Amino acid sequence: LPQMTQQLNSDDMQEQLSATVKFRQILSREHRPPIDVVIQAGVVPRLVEFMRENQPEMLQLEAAWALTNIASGTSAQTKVVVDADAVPLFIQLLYTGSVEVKEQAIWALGNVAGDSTDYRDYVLQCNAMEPILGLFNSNKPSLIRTATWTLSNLCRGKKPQPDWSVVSQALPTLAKLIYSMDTETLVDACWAISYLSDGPQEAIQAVIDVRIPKRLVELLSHESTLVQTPALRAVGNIVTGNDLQTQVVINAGVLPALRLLLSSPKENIKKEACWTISNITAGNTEQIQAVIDANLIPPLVKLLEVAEYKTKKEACWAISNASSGGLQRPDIIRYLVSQGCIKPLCDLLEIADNRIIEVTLDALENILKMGEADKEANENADFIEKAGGMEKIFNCQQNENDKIYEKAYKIIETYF
Amino acid sequence: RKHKFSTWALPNKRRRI
Repeated sequence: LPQMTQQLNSDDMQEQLSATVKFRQILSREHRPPIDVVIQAGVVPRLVEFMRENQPEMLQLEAAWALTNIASGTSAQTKVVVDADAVPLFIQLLYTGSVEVKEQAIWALGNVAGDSTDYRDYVLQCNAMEPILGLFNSNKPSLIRTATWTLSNLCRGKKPQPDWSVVSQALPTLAKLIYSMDTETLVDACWAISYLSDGPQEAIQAVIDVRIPKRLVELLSHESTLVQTPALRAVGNIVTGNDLQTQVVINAGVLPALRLLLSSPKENIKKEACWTISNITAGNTEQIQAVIDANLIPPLVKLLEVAEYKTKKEACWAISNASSGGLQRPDIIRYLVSQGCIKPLCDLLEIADNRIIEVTLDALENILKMGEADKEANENADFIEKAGGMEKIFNCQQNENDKIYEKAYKIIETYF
Repeated sequence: RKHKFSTWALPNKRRRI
């Protein structure tokens, strides 16, 4: 290393390139990259020098490569590269470089952005977005694959979110990228969209306006779960918006897709499928009817009764939200009770958290109010007692939280 | 009403090997 360092600080350029390559190789060792002994050599600012304009492009390439891997280490190691002011030069290389240098520069920026929200935002206020978006006019798959990964890191992270006015500029590009034949490009593109769609209704509308949702629904049937997971997440984020925005996803045919996803070998996919459905049944009566027509209730009921708890929660939300459509259209409740939803709802009261208990109690009251209305014109109350639920609801009066008590109290007093 | 079912910043880095 001491000879490599001296060789690097030469002014012989042959030698500078020779030393940089040697530094690159050791930082590219297949196991245990000696990043900190390289940092301790104090060669990082020198490597950044090799990336400036007017350097031989082979030297820029090898330097950017070495700095890329140093930045791929711990946060402290990434900090050394950032504090050496390498980021503005990385971005400069996105203009002046070749496809090989540009892929290297965007790779480095990906590691910097992928460190923390601070460095993510830092890359963005260094005005990196515009030259980055310009890269996607390339005919190089690997350049676009790497740039998409970097782009996803820029859209990633909450507390705080990235500057929306900046990252939203990527939406037309991301809209095209989800039509890619390259799987790795496809995956990171969907993750980026899932991040961007995770926000206010203004953010969701932006995703809708660039006509992303329909392609997302298509990608739900992709063979790889690596594609399905961020796609389902993005779709699930969109339907957290208002009824109009949700209807866009419905018109895109998400309901038959979600039925397929309910039988996924991945538990987390089944959970987020339930979660997506629940935010659709949270909409108007017509949208609840659409869920029912799509034959989604029977697998939801079974998941409510057998699945893992984290999945049960979302299935509960779906059935409970659907029951709210019961006051306006009582046949919704009749169908829900007919599909045996009462007992799995009741059984949940003894194990669930206070929020789900509250969700469950609202479902049970809706069923009761309807069953009560189907009297002046209680079956459901009888079904609930036989379900062992009357006991469970009574026990909820022993809950420390007031809104659950008040709720359970009125339910018991009104219908029992 | 709608709902979301954790703000964790795992490092997302790739070394060139």
